[PDB]
Amino acid sequence: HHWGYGKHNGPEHWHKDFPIAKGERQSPVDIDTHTAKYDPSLKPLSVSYDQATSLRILNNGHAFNVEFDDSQDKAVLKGGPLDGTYRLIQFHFHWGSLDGQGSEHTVDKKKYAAELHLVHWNTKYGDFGKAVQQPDGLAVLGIFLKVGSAKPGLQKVVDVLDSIKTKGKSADFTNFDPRGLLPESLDYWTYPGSLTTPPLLECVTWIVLKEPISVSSEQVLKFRKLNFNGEGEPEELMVDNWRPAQPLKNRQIKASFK
Ligand SMILES: NS(=O)(=O)c1ccc(NC(=O)Nc2cccc([N+](=O)[O-])c2)cc1
Ligand SMILES: [Zn+2]
Repeated sequence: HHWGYGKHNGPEHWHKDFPIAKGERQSPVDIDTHTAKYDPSLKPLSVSYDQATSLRILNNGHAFNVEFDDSQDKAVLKGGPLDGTYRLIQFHFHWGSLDGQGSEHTVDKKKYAAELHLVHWNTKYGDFGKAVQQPDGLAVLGIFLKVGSAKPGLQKVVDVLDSIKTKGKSADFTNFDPRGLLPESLDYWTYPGSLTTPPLLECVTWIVLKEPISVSSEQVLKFRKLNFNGEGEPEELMVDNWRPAQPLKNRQIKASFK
């Protein structure tokens, strides 16, 4: 509630409340494409979202989350580097004030305009709160966004943002199909990392897709009209809610493709 993305509470301050900010497996990272190792034993990713049940969209003061019913195996991620079944609980984005920045992961130091995170937790741990305490508790599928053509599957999200302008606002958001947010290819890089916001827990297997999706200038402009603040507090536009790349330290990024 103290932390954020401003000059006085931004990523460079987080370590004072959350010392794991300087830990051994922090995210995001830069993905050096020439140094990533193809790993022929990585299985294809299995994204099974056909029974997904979205419930609600919420402005939480740092981003907006579209939440799903995760009380049964309705939308799950399996395969790739993962063992077992991971259930979709929410997705959200990080984005910039300018098209030239906004993603958390970078690719050969390149920043994308935004980055989508589809967050899943390992069902062997029973619930999300237990999963985040485990080194293999979460799998987050990260997808880069660049500005170009509109993404039709994103539009329903863009159109509800006026109803959740400020922190703490939520709206019903049922029957949304997250398959409309995926690129054509599921080729990916993978490495062990962390949540990219406090509490920065080191519980995530990151799976970052090689192929970005394109969204229109009008779509990302609507992201930038959201507010970090609550209604009746001074207006601060919700932009640049991304953490910069952290040191790779003792990790190797693996690639599913060559
Ligand atoms: N930026 S990220 O590393 O992908 C990230 C992913 C997940 C979280 N945390 C949550 O999803 N927390 C949470 C906790 C309770 C309930 C729900 N939810 O219903 O969406 C979500 C923080 C950062
Ligand atoms: Zn995120």
